[PDB]
Parts: sequence; C-alpha cells; structure tokens
Amino acid sequence: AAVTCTAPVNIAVIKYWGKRDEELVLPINSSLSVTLHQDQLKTTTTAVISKDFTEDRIWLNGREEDVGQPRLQACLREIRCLARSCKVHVASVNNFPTAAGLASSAAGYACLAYTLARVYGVESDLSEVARRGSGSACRSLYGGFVEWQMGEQADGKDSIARQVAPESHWPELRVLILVVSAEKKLTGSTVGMRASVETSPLLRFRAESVVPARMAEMARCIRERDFPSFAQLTMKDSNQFHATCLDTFPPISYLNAISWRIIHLVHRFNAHHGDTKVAYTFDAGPNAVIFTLDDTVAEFVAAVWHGFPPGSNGDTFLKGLQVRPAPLSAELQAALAMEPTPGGVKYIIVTQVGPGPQILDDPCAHLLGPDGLP
Amino acid sequence: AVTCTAPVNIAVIKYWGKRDEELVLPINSSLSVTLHQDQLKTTTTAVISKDFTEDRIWLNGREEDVGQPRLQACLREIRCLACKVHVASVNNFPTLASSAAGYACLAYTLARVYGVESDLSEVARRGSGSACRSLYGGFVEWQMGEQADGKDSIARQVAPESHWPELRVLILVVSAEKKLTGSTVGMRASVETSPLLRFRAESVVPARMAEMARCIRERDFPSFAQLTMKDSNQFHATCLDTFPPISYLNAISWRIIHLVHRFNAHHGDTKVAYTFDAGPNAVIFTLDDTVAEFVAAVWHGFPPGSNGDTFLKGLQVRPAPLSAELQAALAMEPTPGGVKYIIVTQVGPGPQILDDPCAHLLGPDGLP
Repeated sequence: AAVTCTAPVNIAVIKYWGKRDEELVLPINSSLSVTLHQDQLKTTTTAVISKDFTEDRIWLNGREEDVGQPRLQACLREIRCLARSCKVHVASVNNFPTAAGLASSAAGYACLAYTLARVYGVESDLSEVARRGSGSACRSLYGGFVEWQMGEQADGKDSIARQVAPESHWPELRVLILVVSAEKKLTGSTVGMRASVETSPLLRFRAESVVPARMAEMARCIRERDFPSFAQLTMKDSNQFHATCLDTFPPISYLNAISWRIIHLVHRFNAHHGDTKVAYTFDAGPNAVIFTLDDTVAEFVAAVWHGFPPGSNGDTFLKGLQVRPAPLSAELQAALAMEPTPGGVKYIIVTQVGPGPQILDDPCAHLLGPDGLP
Repeated sequence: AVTCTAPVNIAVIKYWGKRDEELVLPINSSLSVTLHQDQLKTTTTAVISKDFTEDRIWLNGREEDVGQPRLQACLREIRCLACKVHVASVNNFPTLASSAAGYACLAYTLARVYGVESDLSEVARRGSGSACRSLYGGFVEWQMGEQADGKDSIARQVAPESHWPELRVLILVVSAEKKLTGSTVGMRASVETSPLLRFRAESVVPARMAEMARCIRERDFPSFAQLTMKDSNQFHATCLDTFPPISYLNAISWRIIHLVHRFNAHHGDTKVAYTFDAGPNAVIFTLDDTVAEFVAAVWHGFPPGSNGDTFLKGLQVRPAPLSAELQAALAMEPTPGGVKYIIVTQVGPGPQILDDPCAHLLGPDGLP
C-alpha cells in the first residue's frame, strides 16, 4: 500500500548560514523560520515498499536521481537506523517553479523524512533524519514558527528543531515572495556558506556574539505578536547574512539591482506610514520575501505594481491567496520616489503561515502507480 | 600669491566610521596610496587680500560659500597656527576622494601663505577626514589617535613613493545612476546601527594595518592585493549591515570583481586587485608588467564603442591583444559602455608648490 504526504517550505527570519560540521550537518548558529502554507506551496511525496523491489529508486519531478548521493544515503540511513519490508521506492513532485524562490531542498527532505518515517511506523522525532538530507529541512517538520537549535553535543543529536509558536498563533501575518528578473548564475548555498566559514571574519562574530541574542529577541517578537520589532529584526538579519557573503573571499553576491529597489521600496513605504508595516528578507538569490500583516497587503502589492509594472496582464502576476487591487496614494506614490522598472518583478506568490507536513487519504493522489510512475 | 597642487589617495585599509563628529576622529586607522599628480591633481591658489571685503572661495570657476562648516573649521584651524584671504581651486577630476585632495591642498597652500611651521594633519583632517593622508607621498597612514583632544590623530608615512616603482593604479569610471548616499551621513549611520562595524574596528583593522604595512615594506604584491580586496569587501559588508542598508557596488562593480578573480585564476596567481570606495567606481592595483593585458581584459569585458578613442587616460599604455585562452577563462559576455573610461596612474609624491608665476588661478582679483 502506497503512502503520500505533503510538506511545506519555510523562510528563515534568523538566517542559517555556515556549518561547523559538514558531515552531520551542524550549523555554527541556530535559526528561526516561518512555515509557509501548503495551500500555496508544497512538495508531494509518495512511497511504497517491498515485494523484493527493483532496488531503491527515487524520482523527483521526473528525473530518476541516484540513491548513491551521499545526502540521500545519510537520510535513508537515519530512517532505517531508527526502525528499531526492505526495499523502497519514492516519487516526489512540487508546485513551486525552480525560478520561484529557494528553500526547495528543505521541503523535499522534510517530506521525505515524514513519508518514509511512517512507511516504517517511526513515531520518533525525525529532525536528525531530515537534517542529514538538508540542514534547514528540520524546520519544515512543524507548522507555524520553528527554530533549528544548533545543538551542543558533537554527536549531532541535540541539533534538532522545535516549534516556537503554532500556525494559529499569528492569523494576520502574511508572506509574499516576489520572484524577480535574474540571469546571474548563482553560487550554491552549500558551496558558498563553506567559503564564508573558511574566510569571513565577520561571519564568526555574527555566530558567536550576534545570533544567540537575536534568536531570543525574535522568539519574543513572535510570542508577543510585535510586528514592528519582528519586521526590523528580520531586515537586519537578512542584511547581515548578505553582508557576510560580501565579506567572504572571493565575495558572494545574491542581491541584484531589483533586490535593492525593493529594499528601498520597503523602507520608503514604512517611512511614509511613519511605522514599520513591511519587512523584507532575502535568501541565496535576488528574490524578495515580504512579511506584512493582512491589512497592509493590498496597498503594499499596489506599491510593487507601481514600482515594477508587469506590462499588461494582471493574470499570473498574483498567485496564491487572493489580493484585491488597491489604488496608490499620491503622497505615498511620491514617498516611494522611484521610476518604474517594467518587468522587474516576474510574479508575486501570496501566502500565509501554514501547518507542518500532511498525510494524504486519497488513492487518486498517490504519485507511484500500481508499481512505478506516474 | 601662492599656488599649490595636492594629490588624491585611495585607501587600501578603509576608513569608515567616526568616534567624534566634531573633531573628525576615526574608530580605526587607515592606510592609502598617494596617486601621482601627473595624472590626477587639485590646484589651489590663495592670496592674502591685503584689503578686500571678507573671505571668498572658488571651485572650478564657480564661487561657493566660504561659510560651509568644514571650510570654516579648516580656516580657523590654520588661521590659528599663525589674513583676509581669497582662494581659488580647480582639479582634473571628472564628476572619487576629490574632497581629501581639496583640503590637503587648501591646508597646504594657506599654510605657505601664513608661513605655518609644519604638520597640517589636523588642519586638513578638520576639513575632510582622509585629507590628512594626502599630505605625504607614497603609502600613508592615518593613525586614529589615543587622545580625546584629537591632536595625535594624524598622518604618518609608511613608505616613500620611490619604494614600489612598479605598482600601478587604474581607476575604472563606471556607468551608474542611483543617487549615492553621502559618505559622512552613511558612515555615521553605520556607527549607529552596524554591529559588524564595531567588530571590524575593534578586532580586524588593527591587525590588517600591520599586515598591509608589512606587504608594502616587502613589496609582496599578491598579499597586498588579497588584503586590499578583502578590506574593500568588508567595508561594503558593514555598509550592508547598516540599517537601513547602504549600497555602493552596482552590477558593473560586480562584473569587474568577477573579472579580477577570473583573471587571477587563469594565471594561477594574484596579479590584480580591486578596491571600491563610497561609489561603484573600481580602483585596480596591479604591477606594471600586467597592466597592458588587464586593460585589454577590461576593454573586452566592457567594449567602449567608437573604437574607444577616449577610453584610456593618464599614463599612456596600449592594450595587449588577448589570447583565446584568457577570453575563455574570463567567460564574460560583453557589457558595452559598462566602463566610460580608464585612468592609468601610479604612486606619487606629496603636495607640491608651483614655482611658475603663470600658474596662479587668480591674478590681482580672482578670475581666470
């Protein structure tokens, strides 16, 4: 009998950047993230076991990756090592474009750990299982606001994930992913964070005497639902992450011209309202992740539309949660003070805080057919 | 009736952030290289108007307000060292640190007009922080100082211009737009909001000053180059760690950066270095024997158009035809017009006194 689950992606507000152990995958600092809603973004994963299967084979979007990959190996190990009816088959897919944003690896391994976890009846906490596949994958194991504890034990056993606050905790929070125009071939995050660790004297200071306090401060902002404090912290930590990339040698560059016009749009927007109503955060690419409350989504989206008009359609420019087009104040439009960049923004994914991985209950949803694919 | 010229300089260990706004005192020391006045220079003529209504000043032919706070502070400071002066200035700096070159020249000229003993570090610093590093030639240091009265926050020569004859400097003037944030306001903002800047000044800069000095001393280019690049990068990192964040590097800046690393990688050695100030313009450091090839690399990366008739300025140099291997290694598609032009210079001497009677920027009045 096949089993199928779905998993979410998550956006780090206190960024994870740099490993202290590349083998067990342990971070030099802890991280705090927000789980996005599977209604909008998700990874579907189907697993089936045995009958003396034609080995262990895993499918992703179509291409039949290899089980030899050191990452899958480590993952397949943890689950099987935790199993205290042999061969396994897995097929997974997702609904987020490879252009969309990042955090696709985490989601994928989170769903992998969850699906297989229950293909063996593993009731245990499988953070370690997902972590070995993808560091930040453990944060996608719970819904709402999740932290990835760097861990203190060299055996990488306490470097797990824990919920800071459930989905229902902040019903008003909203998340926007602004997929920007970009050609620049980006350096990978695994390869790049390694170079930052080997060469960035500022990265060492960030982890030793900066993050710990920010983690605590951020957990506090979430419990109290203090947006301005949440927003500020998020921007300063996004900025510091990219700062350490610039301090790496050779320097790394993920933000492009569009990234900056957006950064500047957010600060001008906030200054006009004389209040921190919007926040931005960037991962290892130029796409912008925007955090804002439900009551300010429409006006802010109307603002990006003004700054980066798609060039007639409106269709597919807004995806996910429904946003009603709002008009722009003349004073607000002036405060933005920025000539438009047509096409600057490909499209906008609108979502909210979501739950942890889900278990499906429809046979028609299984990804693996009565044997293979589809 | 005195005319002088002063040079600009490029900091290799960046000065960024003050510990005292009024006295212009840094939170860390800095080291720069004095570029030759044969390529870039500010000319300043001061005349003690034995009797004219107030003090007047002209910059490139346009009269400015002698009431600017920095100008006055500079005036009071030197006028202290010892009357009723008229000043005129000009420079061949197309619209970098033209400000430091300006006060170093004003302080040096007036110093001669009033016949002030010596050491204009403080007079210059009060006009523009980095100006004090333009009072000496070669490789100069701006010691941050231990005294709160800031009398020991001055310039100190690390080596004369004759020390590294081979070193060359290129200034790639890039096409840019975004109204840049001024450096005074920018760095003040950094000191108030950037936690990485504090760590930079407390535990990084000090040691880097020592190694930079050691690289110059031993003419160890590759080490001098890497450190220069790492510090340019850390400066811009603390700018981004500022809240709101500050951005000086643009797309062309990054292409040039990538170009440099690729060039070095192809040759299996650090032969070129870049450093960026509060703007997207790139300052390149490289030895004399590799400028021709690097110039050709830039030309190929950013073709000037009109066969670059006015693409190369300063020290004459002909690009070296690029090999097919080098082009493939740089792996960069063309960016026509990316670089408006390249200025070629080298290490130069401190400010100079112009003995030619025909050089005065103003006769017995204040006009051409």
